[PDB]
Amino acid sequence: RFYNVGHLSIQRVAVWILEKYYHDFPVYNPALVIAAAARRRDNSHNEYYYEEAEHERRVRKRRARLVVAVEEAFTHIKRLVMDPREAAQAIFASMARAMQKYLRTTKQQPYHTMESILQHLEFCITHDMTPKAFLERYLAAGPTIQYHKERWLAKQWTLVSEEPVTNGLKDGIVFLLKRQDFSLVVSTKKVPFFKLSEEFVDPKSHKFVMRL
Amino acid sequence: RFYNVGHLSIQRVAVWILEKYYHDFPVYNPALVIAAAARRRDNSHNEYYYEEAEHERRVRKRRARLVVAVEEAFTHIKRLVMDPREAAQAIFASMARAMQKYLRTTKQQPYHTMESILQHLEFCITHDMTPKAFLERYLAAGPTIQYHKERWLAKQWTLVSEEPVTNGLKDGIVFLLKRQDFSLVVSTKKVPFFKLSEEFVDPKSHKFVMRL
Repeated sequence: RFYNVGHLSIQRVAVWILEKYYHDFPVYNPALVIAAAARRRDNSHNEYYYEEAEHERRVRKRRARLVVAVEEAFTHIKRLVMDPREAAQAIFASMARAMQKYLRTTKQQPYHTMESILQHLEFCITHDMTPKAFLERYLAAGPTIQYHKERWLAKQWTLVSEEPVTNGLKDGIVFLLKRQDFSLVVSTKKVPFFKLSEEFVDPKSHKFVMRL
Repeated sequence: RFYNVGHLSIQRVAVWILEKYYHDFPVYNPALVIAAAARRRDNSHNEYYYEEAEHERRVRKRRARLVVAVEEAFTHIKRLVMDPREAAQAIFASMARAMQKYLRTTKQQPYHTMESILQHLEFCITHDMTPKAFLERYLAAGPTIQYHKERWLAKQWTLVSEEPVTNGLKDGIVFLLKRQDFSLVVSTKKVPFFKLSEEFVDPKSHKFVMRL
């Protein structure tokens, strides 16, 4: 993601980018002579292409199964005795398998526990949220803050900067925001000086003709 | 191919099968712990499937290009001065590239020389044969006698028989008809004894009702 930022020090910029990260980027899912060798590889079976197509196809199939399952599940209850928690638990049975299989095919097992899915079912059916407003949480990757607090690890960011971090940004400052697994590479580019000119066009001067 | 044959000796049966071969089978185109290893292979990328699909797709594409090219080529002349040979040579230019590329993608280069294709163009345009009646020779593999006489090699058949070849056929006689490259395995099975029974049905006795 690209951002615009004013005159902040590199550490304040780091905190700013972290405040942006937990809702901008998708959540980090870790589960997701020489020229002659390159030429030999390029002239081989494009295995990655067909594996990607097959994976996208089976993800679409599991997504369709999940959409149908969640539509049926939410049709298995009416708004009107039974509490929203009991209703979520009663409609989760008709969708637990499809939900689990879609979370497995998209590598989303540790993000969504049965307890969190029940809490979110209760949330949705409490707030008149349709099956699609329920599945918006599970179909896409979603950003970090959407998940459990043990996956945020906000107290474990490291600011790796070639320049001292108390000095503000300038054109070309690159710095890392490292966690245990990934890192945020931040490259700075000064917003260029703009020279606007004013041109006047008469709104009546627009006159068109037939051909081409 | 399966055939029915009467009481012939194995060598006469061999000659009979050879007389059938040159117009029945397609022409021979040569250009066309352990269980753990099998399990490891079966759980790998199905490379042959996607290569076969890609080959069939590019063969269909070259076939479409060739159909269009031959339609245009035959439209480049009228029946009504110019001889059929000169007309074949004049319409071969607008289709030579597509014909060559289709013969390359289907591994049919040595079967069809430019001279034979010109002779067959002359033949077709002489006999009012449409572009599809022209392409029937080139789109499919076609049997052996359809080609040049140097690819028949009828004087180079070897009769490999476990039994003496002067004795007639019986149930289970297997024999080979070997050429330099391939071989015709011939397995004999006696046509079984049939016991017909006669049942009479009244053509007026057919009476039907509504449900199921």
